Parts: sequence; structure tokens; C-alpha cells
Amino acid sequence: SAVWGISVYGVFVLGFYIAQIVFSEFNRMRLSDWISLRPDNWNATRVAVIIAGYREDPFMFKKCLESVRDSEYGNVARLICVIDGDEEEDLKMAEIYKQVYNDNVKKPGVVLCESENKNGSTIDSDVSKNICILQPHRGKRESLYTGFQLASMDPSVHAVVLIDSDTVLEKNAILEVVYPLSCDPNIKAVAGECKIWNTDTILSMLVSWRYFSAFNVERGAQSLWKTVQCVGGPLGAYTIDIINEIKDPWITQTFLGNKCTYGDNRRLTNEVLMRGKKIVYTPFAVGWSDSPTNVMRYIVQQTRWSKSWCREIWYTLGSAWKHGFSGIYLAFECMYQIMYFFLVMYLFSYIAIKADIRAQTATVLVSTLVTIIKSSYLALRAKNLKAFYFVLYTYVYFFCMIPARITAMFTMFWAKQFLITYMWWAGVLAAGVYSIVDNWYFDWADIQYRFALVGICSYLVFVSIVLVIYLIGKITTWNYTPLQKELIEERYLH
Amino acid sequence: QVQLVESGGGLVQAGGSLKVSCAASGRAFKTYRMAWFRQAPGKEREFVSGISALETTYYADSVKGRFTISRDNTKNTVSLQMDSLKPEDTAVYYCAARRYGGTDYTTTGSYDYWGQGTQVTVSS
Amino acid sequence: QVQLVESGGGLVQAGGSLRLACAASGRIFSSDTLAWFRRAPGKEREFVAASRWSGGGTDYDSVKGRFTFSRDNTFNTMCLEMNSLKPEDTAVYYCALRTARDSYYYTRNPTGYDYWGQGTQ
Ligand SMILES: O=C(O)[C@H]1O[C@H](OP(=O)(O)OP(=O)(O)OC[C@H]2O[C@@H](n3ccc(=O)[nH]c3=O)[C@H](O)[C@@H]2O)[C@H](O)[C@@H](O)[C@@H]1O
Ligand SMILES: CC(C)CCC[C@@H](C)[C@H]1CC[C@H]2[C@@H]3CC=C4C[C@@H](OC(=O)CCC(=O)O)CC[C@]4(C)[C@H]3CC[C@]12C
Ligand SMILES: [Mn+2]
Repeated sequence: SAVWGISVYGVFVLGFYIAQIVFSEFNRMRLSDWISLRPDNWNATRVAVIIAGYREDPFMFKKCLESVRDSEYGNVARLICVIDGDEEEDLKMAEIYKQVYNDNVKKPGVVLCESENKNGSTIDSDVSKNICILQPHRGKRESLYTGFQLASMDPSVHAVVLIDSDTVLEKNAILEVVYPLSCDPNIKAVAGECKIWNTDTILSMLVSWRYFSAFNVERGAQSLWKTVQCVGGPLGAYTIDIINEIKDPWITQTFLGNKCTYGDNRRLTNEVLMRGKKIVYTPFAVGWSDSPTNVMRYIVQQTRWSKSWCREIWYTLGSAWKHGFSGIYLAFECMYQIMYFFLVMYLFSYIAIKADIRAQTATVLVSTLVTIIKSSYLALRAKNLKAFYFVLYTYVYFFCMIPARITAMFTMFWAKQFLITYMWWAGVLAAGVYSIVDNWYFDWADIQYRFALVGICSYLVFVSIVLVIYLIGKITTWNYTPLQKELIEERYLH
Repeated sequence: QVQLVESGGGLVQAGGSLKVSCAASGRAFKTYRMAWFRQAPGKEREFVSGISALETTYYADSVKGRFTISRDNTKNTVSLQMDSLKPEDTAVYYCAARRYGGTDYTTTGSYDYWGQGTQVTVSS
Repeated sequence: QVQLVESGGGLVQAGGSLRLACAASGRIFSSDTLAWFRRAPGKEREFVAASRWSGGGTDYDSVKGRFTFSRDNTFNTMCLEMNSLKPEDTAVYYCALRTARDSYYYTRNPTGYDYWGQGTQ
């Protein structure tokens, strides 16, 4: 009965994870040989770094430009920075650039997307200069089309490296993110590890480990078949040979009518994968970013991401025709991403309606064991020993991503997006109260009752000691990322 | 508060069944462990059978192949079946219930609610 | 801002060995080109050898194979080693920094360097 549904759930969740782990290891071994067969003094691809932002933490927008200026790479052509919106509020976002690079803060009168002549000469006859554009804002799509146009008219630019405004690239980031574009002729985009430096909050650490487990495992498994479904948001390198062609249907999109712009990165990757080309991901391209801390902000972020996924996983499924035999993985990944959420929902509904202590303690223990195995592998790969905080990521998932998935599904057609989340919390609480008041008895002579009570008590103790370990670590300042431990010092003096 | 009413008794030859049935009226019968006792003319109601809320079944000695126990949660009852009766079983049968208890399920001092009487006589 | 102070130089005769150091106060950013410029007595500034702070090597004619760069990148200083000196190799040496701010284009023109040191020898 419950065995078909507990054991099959455990196998369904763990076998795919083991497959993804082994595929990521294969991809890392593949990339190490490429890196090894490379001359030390290698400059071949002339990149042009592109930044788009909007009121991004004056100090952090300084750290981003400083990191790009401190990045080691022989052949960097220029730096295109596009700042959304023109106002006395974005002038003090051009000034933080002007104090880092130069005084070429331009301001074209019209948005280069809405403007008829889409080509260059946007008050820009200078190709050997570091430029910053102040244009009216229409989203990251319109403010990145301007950058794409800027770093195209130079015939000596062959690739473009896209970054977000609140990112701090390591020194050997551009060098290791642009190499795979020169490794093979069918690669038109490379991903990059996007680490998280803000881990001073309980929601800001489990999500950090989720980013780790969604890049270095999830996005590493896909790169083995060279079909990465979504290039890294903050850090990513694109070949101009494909950007110059996909920039036109990228910012033209209509889904069902009304045109709206969210989840632009996955759209770029989707348009690259819909032309039969390949995308890989390299773990030697570390980049740092912050994370949302308030639960409501994280739920909003995840509902936007789920909105983006629910309209383009269809296209990722439908473009597997263009890819060859490698590309059945592209369908299996999407089918899994759907049926796993569906199976989790069904399991919760079943064990919440048909109340049974031995059919609830068993599920809790099996889920905890699977999460412990995943966290153990994450700890081994990262050599961090702080990766065992991933055990608590199940709570963050169940209480924030699932309401986000439901809300995105409902809007696919305060009360805008939080009513569904509040109703979901109320439903979970009602199920728990019904289960605890329905089985309100004590029978110590029953071995099954003893097993159920012992299991639930041991699980509660395990969760409590994990939380106590986290609290102690925060007290002694042990969870703080080595980057954050230095930004919190450079912040005091400024 | 649960009221226990038991039925099923009469003369039967050695080798009959004569199933006994105890029904219980209460707020939630499915949480109550149930048990069947044998009030003999002596020996003060030796334990016979029992079954918890999770369907696990406990049986006394030398009755393993002769007594069968179960529950009906739809119509709250126990419905103890019997097989291969013996003249040594001529006794009253009692139905007992419990909600909160310890590890001593074989003594009458643990069960809280009690039945009335299920006298059964077996002929030669 | 970035202040460059160079030391070394002295008596030169026949084929001699010299070592000129230049210490920098500020941040060099591992993308700025640091170069050694030469000024002969009663002559315009000439070029000797440049290098990006990220580890790129270049030199000039008549000195290739004779001088060598070495950037510590940890002590915030550079050292130029001189081999097989010439009597005609008498001049004053400056160490100059060029910021890759207006452009990441490497140029040999002495006027493209924002900050300059003080001549020695
Ligand atoms: O989907 C997105 O657009 C981005 O949303 C968040 O980005 P983050 O920077 O964490 O958060 P926000 O404060 O929402 O900034 C969104 C980014 O989008 C761009 N943006 C957003 C809004 C706007 O009006 N203009 C604009 O340029 C800017 O680069 C800005 O950094 C996610 O963290 C990114 O991974 C994702 O790429
Ligand atoms: C009535 C009182 C006790 C408060 C109500 C709280 C409980 C009813 C909640 C708290 C934790 C919840 C559990 C937390 C996590 C999961 C994991 C979930 O499976 C997963 O989501 C794991 C998938 C993965 O590993 O990504 C199944 C439901 C369950 C057991 C939840 C069931 C309901 C629980 C016990
Ligand atoms: Mn930000």
C-alpha cells in the first residue's frame, strides 16, 4: 500500500540525483582536460563586458565595476554599461561609474529598441572608449539590447560577457568562462557558477546551498550533453555570432497576447537551444551575488521564476527535435521537473487525508535520509562541512516554492499573490491539526506505536540540534562567507 | 466514555465456532485497543486475545490455532472468531477497551472500560 | 593618487649589472600598464619596457634580452633587472602607470600614462 508511494518516491528522487551527480563528475573531468590542453598566455577572444542595472546598492555597484577592472584577461575590448531610466536618481548611478572608469556618460534621447535605426552611432562614434548609457527604462531586455547593439558594431569583438550589477567576479572568471566558446565550434554560450556571499540569515543560507546544488549538480549534468537549459543569470558568456542573430526574436516575444518581460536569461538560453546549438557550463567561473532574505521577497522572486519556467519549458521540450540523440535528456529533465512536483503534492495529500502514524513517520524519515545523502554529497564536493545545513532546505521548499508554483500556475491564465500562499499555509496547518487530534492516544504496548513515536521524536531532536548548531555558528560568526566577512569590514569605512 | 455491549453464546459441540461480537459506542472507536478475556469459574479472567488500534494482534497461550481476532471500524465491533472449541473453554467471555495505556496489556488493571458477560458452554 | 617611487642606478662602466625598483602607493588593479621610460641627457623621453600588472611581457629594441621585468604583485612593487650595460645607456629612468580606464588598448606613447615617478641616475 504505502510502500508503493514511499519506496518508489525515494527511488524516484534519489536515482535521478545520482545520475545528475555522475553526469556532473563526467562534465568536470571533460572540462579539466580542455583547461589542461591550453597555453598559459592565451588571449584569443576579444570580449566586451555588459552590465545592466537599476538602483543597485551604490556600494555594490562600485564593487562590481572594481571587480571587472581587477579581472585578469589580456584581451578585453571595452566595457558597456547600461543604466535604466534617466532621473536625478539615476544620475547618482552614473556618477558611481564616473568615479571608477571615465567621464563618457552618454545619454541617447531614445531607447535603442523603440528607435527606428537600431544600429550604432548612439551618440557613440568612439569604439576605443568605456561608455555608460543613460536611457529611459523598459526592463532589462531593453537595457540589454542597447548593450548588445553597442558591443556588436566593432568587428574585432567576437564574444560578449554579460554580468548583473550586484555581482563580484573573481579574477580568473572571464578567462575561464570565455574558453569553452573557443573549445568547440558548436558552443554558443557558457554558464558560470554564481555563488552567494550573504549567508547571515536562516533563509539566506539554505537558499545559498540550493544555488550550489542547482548550479554545480543540476546545471553541470546538462552540460555533459551540451544542452544546458538556462545559462547563469548573473554570469554568462555569449558568442556574438549567435547574439547578433537572436537579439531580434529575443526582444520581440509574445506569449499569449500581452507582451511582458520577465525571465530574460532563460529566454536567451532557449533561443540559443532552439537553433540546434550547444551550451556548456564551467565550474571554474565563480561569481558572487546576494540573496533575498525576507520570506515574502523570496516568494515573489520564486513566483516570477516559476512564471518564466511555466511558459518556456514547453519550448525546451519542443526544441529537442533540433538536437540529436543527446536531447532526450532535455525531455526527461522537463518531465521530471513536472512529475516530481506533482508526486510531492499527491504524497502530501494522501498522507494528510488518510491519517496514519506509521505512514507519516516513515515518509518523514525517508525524506530526511534522502536529504541527508544529498547534503553529504554537497559537503564532499564543496569540502565545506557547512553544507549539512541543506537538511533544512525542505522546509524552505515546501513553504515557499510550492505556493509560488501554485501562484504561477494560477496566473498563467496583497491578494495578488499572497492569498494562495496564506491559504496553503492554512491548509497545511489544518492537516497537521487534524492528524494530531485524530490519532490522540497512547499505546506503549504496541510495537508499531513505539516505532512511530520513537521515529518522530528522533526526527524532532535531529531538527532541533541542527537549528542549535546554526544558532551557535551565527553567534560565533561562523556562517559568514569569507567574502561577506570582508565586505562587512569595507562597509564600515567608506 | 465508551459503552461496550457483547453478544454471542450458547451450547455448541466440541469443534464449533460460536463467534462472539462486542460492539462499542464512543467518540472514536478506532483509537481504542480491544481485548477479550475468559472469566472461567476460577483463575479470575485469564487473558485470551487482543488487538491494538494499528491492527496488530496478540494471543494468549495454547489458543494460537483456535482463536482469531479482528476489528470493524465502520460498525464499531471486534467480532472474535473461534475454531476447534474444547470442553475446557466453558466460561464467560468479556470485552475490554483501552485508550491510554502502558506496556501491561495482559492484566485487567490496565483496561479502563469493561463489558458485562458473554457466557459460553461447550458440550462433549 | 598612486605615487610611484623608484630607486637604483649609479656608476656604469663597460658591461655592468643594475637593478631598478619602483614601489607604488595605491591600488594597481591588475589591469594597468606599468612601463619604464628612459630620458637621455638633452633628449626626449624614450621607451624601454612595459608590462600589464596581470602578467604580460613586452620590451623594446636594442634592449631585448638585456632587461627583464618582475612584478611582485604582493609587495606592490616592480623590479627591472639590467644585463650587459652600455656606455651609451646613460639616462634617467621613470616608472609610469597607465590606467585602463578610457581604453584597454596598450600604447607606447609616453603621454598615455597618467602617473609618473622621479628620475634616477
Ligand atoms: O529575473 C531577473 O531580472 C533577475 O532577478 C533577480 O535579480 P536581483 O538583482 O537578485 O534582483 P532585483 O533587485 O529584482 O534586480 C533585478 C535585476 O534585473 C534588472 N532590472 C530589473 C528591473 C528594472 O526595472 N530594470 C532592470 O534593469 C537589473 O539588472 C536588476 O539587477 C534574480 O536574482 C536574477 O537572478 C534575475 O536574473
Ligand atoms: C500541527 C503542528 C504539528 C504544526 C504543523 C506542522 C506539520 C503539519 C508540518 C511541519 C513539517 C512538515 C513536513 C515537512 C516536510 C515534508 C517533506 C515533503 O517532502 C518533500 O517536500 C521533500 C522533497 C525534497 O527533498 O526536496 C512531504 C511533507 C513533509 C513531511 C511535511 C509534512 C507536514 C509537516 C510535518
Ligand atoms: Mn541588488
